[PDB]
Amino acid sequence: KHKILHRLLQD
Repeated sequence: KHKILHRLLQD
């Protein structure tokens, strides 16, 4: 889960 959050943090 936390799909959007992970992607934004990964960069």
